[PDB]
Amino acid sequence: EEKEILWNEAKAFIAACYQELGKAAEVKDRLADIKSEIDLTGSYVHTKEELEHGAKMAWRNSNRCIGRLFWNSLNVIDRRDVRTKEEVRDALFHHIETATNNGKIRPTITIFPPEEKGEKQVEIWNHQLIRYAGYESDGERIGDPASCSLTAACEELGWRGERTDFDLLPLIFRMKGDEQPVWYELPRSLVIEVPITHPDIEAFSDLELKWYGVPIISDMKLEVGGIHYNAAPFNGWYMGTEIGARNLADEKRYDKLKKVASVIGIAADYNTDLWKDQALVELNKAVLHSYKKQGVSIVDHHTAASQFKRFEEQAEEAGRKLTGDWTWLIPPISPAATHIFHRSYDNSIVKPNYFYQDKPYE
Amino acid sequence: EEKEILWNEAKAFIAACYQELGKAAEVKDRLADIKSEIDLTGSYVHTKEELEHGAKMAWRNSNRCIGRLFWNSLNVIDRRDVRTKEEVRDALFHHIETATNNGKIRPTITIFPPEEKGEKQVEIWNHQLIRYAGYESDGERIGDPASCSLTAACEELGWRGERTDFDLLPLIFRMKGDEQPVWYELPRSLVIEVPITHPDIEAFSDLELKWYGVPIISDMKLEVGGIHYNAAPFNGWYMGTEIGARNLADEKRYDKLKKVASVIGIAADYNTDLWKDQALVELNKAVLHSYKKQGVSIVDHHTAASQFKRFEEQAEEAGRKLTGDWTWLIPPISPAATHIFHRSYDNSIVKPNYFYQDKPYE
Ligand code: HEM
Ligand code: HEM
Ligand SMILES: Cc1cc(N)nc(CCCCCO[C@H]2CNC[C@H]2Cc2cc(C)cc(N)n2)c1
Ligand SMILES: Cc1cc(N)nc(CCCCCO[C@H]2CNC[C@H]2Cc2cc(C)cc(N)n2)c1
Ligand SMILES: C[C@H](O)[C@H](O)[C@H]1CNc2nc(N)[nH]c(=O)c2N1
Ligand SMILES: C[C@H](O)[C@H](O)[C@H]1CNc2nc(N)[nH]c(=O)c2N1
Ligand SMILES: [Cl-]
Ligand SMILES: [Cl-]
Repeated sequence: EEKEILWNEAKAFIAACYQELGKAAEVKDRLADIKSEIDLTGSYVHTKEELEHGAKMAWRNSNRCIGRLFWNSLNVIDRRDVRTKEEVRDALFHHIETATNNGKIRPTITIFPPEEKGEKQVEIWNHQLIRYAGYESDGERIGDPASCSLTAACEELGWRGERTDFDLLPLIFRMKGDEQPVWYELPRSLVIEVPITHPDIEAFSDLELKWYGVPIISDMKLEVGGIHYNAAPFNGWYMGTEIGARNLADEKRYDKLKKVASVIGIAADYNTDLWKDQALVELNKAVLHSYKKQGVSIVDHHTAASQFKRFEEQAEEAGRKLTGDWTWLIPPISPAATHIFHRSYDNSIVKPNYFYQDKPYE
Repeated sequence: EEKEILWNEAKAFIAACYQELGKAAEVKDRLADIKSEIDLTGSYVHTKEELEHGAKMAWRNSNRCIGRLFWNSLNVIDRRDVRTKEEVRDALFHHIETATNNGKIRPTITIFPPEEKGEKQVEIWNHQLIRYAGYESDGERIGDPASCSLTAACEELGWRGERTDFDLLPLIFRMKGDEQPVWYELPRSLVIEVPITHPDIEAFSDLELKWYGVPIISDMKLEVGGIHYNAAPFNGWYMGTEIGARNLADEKRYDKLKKVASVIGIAADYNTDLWKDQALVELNKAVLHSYKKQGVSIVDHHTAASQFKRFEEQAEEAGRKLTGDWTWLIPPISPAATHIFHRSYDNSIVKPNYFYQDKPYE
């Protein structure tokens, strides 16, 4: 059934992909070659055109993503040729550099060799390529609590964090055949960070907040035509609310709202004063202002939602069904001020797509 | 099958209701009487205890409602005895007066005779007992656009609005047997309104905003044990966001955000300034402040969510499954700052409950 699962997905993908590429006539012949290769090898190999378009379709099908308007301009890097951990590291270093692009972020995905017998060739441990470490012991919380388990795993492997609130985690990944992953410190010259200041409130810098420039998801599986690319890190630029309303604001993350309240000079004593809402707004203004000032790409949730409306319109104009997860698409701030809040979305899974997979640690 | 639908719902309801009331032993006998009455009369009649508890269960089961902690203190008024339009009017007038309670709002439901053969005895046309009229003609929008169709229906029937932005709609309802509904102007001495001022910003009063004190939903059907109470208006007190983030803020309602932006002295030119978010917050602070100052009950979304958490805890402690609609339970402002945002809810329909029904007009 597994090989049958493969061939069925291949048939569906090649048909769709080639139709979109105006290569419909070449489907019959290509499917034959694939059919044979599966019979002989137990799998098949994507052409570079299929791989690139597959990765683009996969972004297009990501129900939780508000930024899908730009699916067709995804920059795809084909690293199916890597065999060594040095090559994997260098490819990850390169992805960070080219995606960052001096602040003018390029949505990029780097694609590593796919699973074979469900057997990974490269197993990435990071959730994102750039993220801050987290610590908890003896009442003291330091850094990003969402990073606590990975951080402790890294520190098993001989890495030691400086225990600032913003330690950059090393890259950590395991090669097929090795029992233990390896880790490499990120070159700081590769990592753009943005200090959070406020356009009007000078004391905001007293909070000494910052965030990294580029979110590069490295823990999802890209599935294209029955082929499982478990190692395929991808990035966009941030929507401000991800940083201001969640990473910095959540009680189980950096939990900064009371401190924000204090520096903007409002009491944090009464629910009816809406101090949390006010703090959220100013913190989010600060995030957008700070990124813009440093020349690092970012989008506000209003512009993003307007782009998403265009994505919806394009979909219908092209005759593609639109799928979406309403619960993730709405921004965590002023959701009812976007059109997304006022309609519904079909949450069906369409492939190609990006999927969660089990962590290799804890 | 219809009578069978009735008996099945009756069996389920009486069992559950009596179990909760510690009247389990009396189920067998009561179900017999009901079984007979259905055979003979084509329906059955609730005892006052069943009716009251049914209405309370129905609130408890309302998946979209954040304010369910107080389900068991619902004030139930039994008006199954009304036969005339004067009695219906007087009962509606009374509901407004006793629910308002000089600003100290009492969650109340008044229950009118139920449908018979699916035939209504009393057909209420209002969406809420107190609501503002809406007009649209020749480019000019006046009042609440959500009221446009009902307003035009009222004006067919000989009513004429003053065409301020806050005309109180008359009560409008039809009696079984009459071809046309009747309407009655609301006595203004019965209707508490709150002028919207801001605690810090004196110019906010220049907007000349107000809202009514008590939301009294009059267009839903209460269903209890297979009995359809189509006319059963109910009220709570407002959560501020309903007024500040929707009624006054929505583009398709009062659309006040630009005016709010101007009076609080911020530009409304750039998405990245988050002026809509800031305007939303100040408008919502104003709403809470204004209601509190006038001694009219209201709750902020933070306190409401804290109460809902207690509702969740009570449910589990009492062994009842909890049902909820995540998409309605999250507040439209700072949703991720409430616990609701961070969990999921089962959206199953449990009866008794309140249901939408078709409008009698347009
Ligand atoms: C170009 C800028 C982009 C923006 C502004 C953007 C925005 C977002 C946002 C706000 C989320 C919600 C995540 C959260 O709530 O934590 C999201 C989720 C997601 N985005 Fe995008 N995105 C972008 C590019 C991309 C790219 C390039 C891909 C992949 C090729 C992608 C795939 C996804 C996926 C798979 C999710 C769901 C992740 C999960 O379930 O954990 N997005 N996006
Ligand atoms: C005591 C104060 C109450 C508060 C603060 C409250 C709060 C809310 C809120 C915020 C909503 C969402 C409505 C919207 O988004 O427009 C809602 C919906 C609802 N509430 Fe409550 N509520 C209260 C009392 C009641 C009572 C007394 C009942 C009935 C006995 C009730 C039944 C419902 C129902 C049925 C809905 C959904 C209405 C619909 O689908 O249109 N609530 N409530
Ligand atoms: C590509 C991209 C662009 C952009 N602007 N923003 C993003 C954000 C990606 C969000 C992924 C992080 O999600 C975490 C934090 N909220 C829920 C949780 C979801 C999750 C769980 C697991 C097990 C893995 C995973 N990758 N993601 C990604
Ligand atoms: C009892 C109560 C207390 C409280 N604090 N708030 C409420 C608000 C009730 C909301 C009902 C109004 O809902 C309208 C506006 N948003 C969606 C729409 C839903 C709707 C549609 C229809 C056809 C009928 C109806 N009653 N409700 C009710
Ligand atoms: C139908 C569509 O999901 C719509 O935007 C919903 C979303 N959640 C909501 N939540 C509440 N409380 N009230 C509403 O009117 C709506 N509207
Ligand atoms: C799982 C639960 O619904 C949770 O609160 C969701 C809600 N919507 C979300 N939406 C976004 N964009 N990101 C998230 O992490 C979540 N979390
Ligand atoms: Cl992030
Ligand atoms: Cl309302």
